[PDB]
Amino acid sequence: GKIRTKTVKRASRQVVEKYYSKLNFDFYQNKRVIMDVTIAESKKLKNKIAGYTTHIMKRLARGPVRGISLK
Amino acid sequence: GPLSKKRMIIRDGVFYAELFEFLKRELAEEGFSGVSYHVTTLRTEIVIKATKTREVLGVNGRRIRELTACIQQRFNYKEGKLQLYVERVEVRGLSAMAQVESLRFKLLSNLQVRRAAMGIIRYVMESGAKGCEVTVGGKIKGQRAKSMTFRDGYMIKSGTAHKSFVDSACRHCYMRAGCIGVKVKIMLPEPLPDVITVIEPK
Amino acid sequence: MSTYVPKPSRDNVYRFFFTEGVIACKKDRMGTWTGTLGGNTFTVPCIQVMQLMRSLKSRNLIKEQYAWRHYYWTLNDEGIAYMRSYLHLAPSAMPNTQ
Amino acid sequence: GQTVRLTITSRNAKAVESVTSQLLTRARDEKVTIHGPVRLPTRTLKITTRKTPCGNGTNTWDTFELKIYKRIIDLHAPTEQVKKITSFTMESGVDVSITILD
Amino acid sequence: LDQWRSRQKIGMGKGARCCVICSNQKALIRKYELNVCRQCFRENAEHIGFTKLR
RNA sequence: GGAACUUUACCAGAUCCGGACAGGGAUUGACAGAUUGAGUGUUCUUUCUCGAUUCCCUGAAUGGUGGUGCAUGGCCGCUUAUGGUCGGUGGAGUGAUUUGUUUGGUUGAUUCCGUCAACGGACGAGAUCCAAGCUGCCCAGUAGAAUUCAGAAUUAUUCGGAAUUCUUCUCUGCGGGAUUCCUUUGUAGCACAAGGUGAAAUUUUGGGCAACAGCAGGUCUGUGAUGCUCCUCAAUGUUCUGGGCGACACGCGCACUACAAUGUCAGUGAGAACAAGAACUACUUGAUCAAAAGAGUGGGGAAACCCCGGAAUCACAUAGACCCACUUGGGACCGAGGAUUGCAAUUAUUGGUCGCGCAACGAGGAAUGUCUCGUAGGCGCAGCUCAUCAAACUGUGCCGAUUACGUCCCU
Ligand SMILES: [Mg+2]
Ligand SMILES: [Mg+2]
Ligand SMILES: [Mg+2]
Ligand SMILES: [Mg+2]
Ligand SMILES: [Mg+2]
Ligand SMILES: [Mg+2]
Ligand SMILES: [Mg+2]
Ligand code: NA
Ligand code: NA
Ligand code: NA
Ligand SMILES: [Zn+2]
Repeated sequence: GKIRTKTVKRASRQVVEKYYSKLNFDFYQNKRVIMDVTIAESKKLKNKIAGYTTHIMKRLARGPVRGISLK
Repeated sequence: GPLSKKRMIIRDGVFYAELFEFLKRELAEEGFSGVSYHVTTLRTEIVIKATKTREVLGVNGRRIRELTACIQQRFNYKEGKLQLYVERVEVRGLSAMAQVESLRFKLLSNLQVRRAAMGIIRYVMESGAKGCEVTVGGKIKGQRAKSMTFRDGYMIKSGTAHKSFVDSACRHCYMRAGCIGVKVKIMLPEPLPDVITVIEPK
Repeated sequence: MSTYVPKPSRDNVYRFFFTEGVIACKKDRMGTWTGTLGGNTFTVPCIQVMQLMRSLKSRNLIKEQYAWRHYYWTLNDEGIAYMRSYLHLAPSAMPNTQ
Repeated sequence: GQTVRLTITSRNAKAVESVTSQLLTRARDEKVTIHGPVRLPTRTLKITTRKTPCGNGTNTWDTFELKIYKRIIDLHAPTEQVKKITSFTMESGVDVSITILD
Repeated sequence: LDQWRSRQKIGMGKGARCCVICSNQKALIRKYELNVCRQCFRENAEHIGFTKLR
């Protein structure tokens, strides 16, 4: 696709806060991590969630990200 | 020889469709809500589902035996090869087949339409439903037809999975003038197609 | 073709009607209806059977339904007593006894 | 001795796979040689018809489809052994036909 | 008489067969030996087994 | 909705009661003759059976492609293929009513991001489902392949008994795979373009389902869905016979065949897919010591028969014919044999043989439809209707391009 929806972006942000020390900048390891820590009936959706989660992690390595509170 | 596979499947499909139609017209006031059967080597047992099993059974099973003999003659089943049992529906607030018949009962009596439709919605929502909707249309007031809907809760309307999370029913009620048709849609609470939950760690 | 029902075939349907307690007849007027009564596969034309049950119903003696071209006639408690007098018996149908 | 062929056919995909997976476990308990199962090609039944009941507006059609599933298992055991393998309560919609191969 | 219904007794033509539900003789579906009206089929397809998929 | 009877609702005639149920020797059939379209007791004359089943008066009831779709239900079409729709509490206004639901960028998208008298929610979009393309496990005496021994042919390679093994191709229930993933540009968070990886690179491709409101849109010819109406015993009910729905040198919509040489005719080669079949479909062999269409005999069936499915476009170094003309282009109209389906081919049911071809037609005025890649166009094949008939519709495969990847000029 081109543009991600609210369902993807909201869910992909809970993943970052709960599991921040199991993620890195690689899409393929992140997807394997995500499929074990979430429930959903469509593999297409889980692919996009891991796609955006990788994008967030790169931004966090640079500076703070709005709406993400690691605490 | 024997018939082919394409014809055995189709012949066994129009038997269920005629059986459903037959049982629908008899046990309509008693609240018929689906019928299933399973052929074995010894018999052809059939299972009914109603919310008024006492009235379906009849005295010493009189009503069930009159229903037994009707099916035997129509399909030429041999004696001792057919059997029927009646099981009770779990919750009557989650079957639109039974709910629509409660609604028709109020309508065939002197009952206000709004007071009638508010009863069904409140009951099913109290019984544990997830989304409900009632539609009454056709010559409600005056010589012009009209439609009156009543919605409550959440309800999906598109996609393919809407055929598994939603139940529906219909009926035609014979008024003094004209006809009235009422529908009831109930959302039964596999997860939803587009919901994601994240497991809490530790 | 003809609704003239001879008496010997009129009692034969009644005895089957009392014995089994129910009759089903497909609604076609070019055809014949058969019943097994003690091994006798006596047959009546459908139009004659259809005519006999129209008189019973209008006298409030049977209950009737229709579904997918097939009739279903069932006799009432008023009808049960009436058939007892006509046939001179004292049983209780068949899906009534036990 | 003899070879017996079992044919499984139903309109539902899950029911077919549940019965056949049962027969293999029961057959292996009796220590019977097995040839199969084989997944025969599925036939698709199609009927297409117009939606309107009066013939007006745009000409719109809908297509109704049916699927039929089929499996076969060849055993190596006399009649009595087979009479015990398949004696269970299969769910509705599925049928099993016994054939003695030449 | 003897001529009453003599043409229908032939049982050959488009006036012979009837819908197994409607008892109507217009636009029947004889594929796979169904004998159902086009309208009746769309109202009973689910019970028979056919489902709209594509 | 491809109507020979039926379908049939229309026209000319003859029947039956299919008016239940109640109130106050009945009656049903029949030989011969006449009436009649009728070797139809329809009615008449003459008799003869059958036996309370129905007959005659009334009320009532039943029936009716009879009526109103502007009395209704249900279903379908369109508005509308777009991105729309709506609460609660709160702020503003005497009020109808407003905010949220805007202004900027982005997206097919009220899709996302920042700003903000709002904040919270819901449906629609997305997600979900089906099919195609790549791949894992399982699997075959209803799919196949390789190898070794017997056989047979040409002068190593070919063809058609016994064996072993084995899944590259075929079959399919659940899985895997693609996510703007990686690099760079324009850059001023959301994203875009080119390239990489790759079977597949942007909603991957093609479909299905689709909100809220409305139309006096269509249907009472589907239905044992109906209000209200109409007729109701030589009847608008029902059956039978005959005719019509097919009539015309008129007009209009949508198709098929052509106007030829990038061709027509006569040979020869290689070579699909989806389907359907009584449980009717179809092979082989006769007919054949002489047209075709036909007839007739034995057998075989549902990944096992049909079937190694011998389609047509297409190809040919075929040393074949024709040569620019209304001509071997085109095949309308008409004549005379003969066979097949059916109870019944006279308004041709359809197919095959010879003849007619002197019927327009030589590329089509003003106007006008659809279309962006296995697509347009071209080519055949199945299913449906079906006893017989596809210039139609619903699907499948085969050969396979030109142009643009833009804009708001017309709508
Ligand atoms: Mg015709
Ligand atoms: Mg006629
Ligand atoms: Mg009618
Ligand atoms: Mg209207
Ligand atoms: Mg307010
Ligand atoms: Mg050519
Ligand atoms: Mg047509
Ligand atoms: Na507004
Ligand atoms: Na109108
Ligand atoms: Na146009
Ligand atoms: Zn019908």
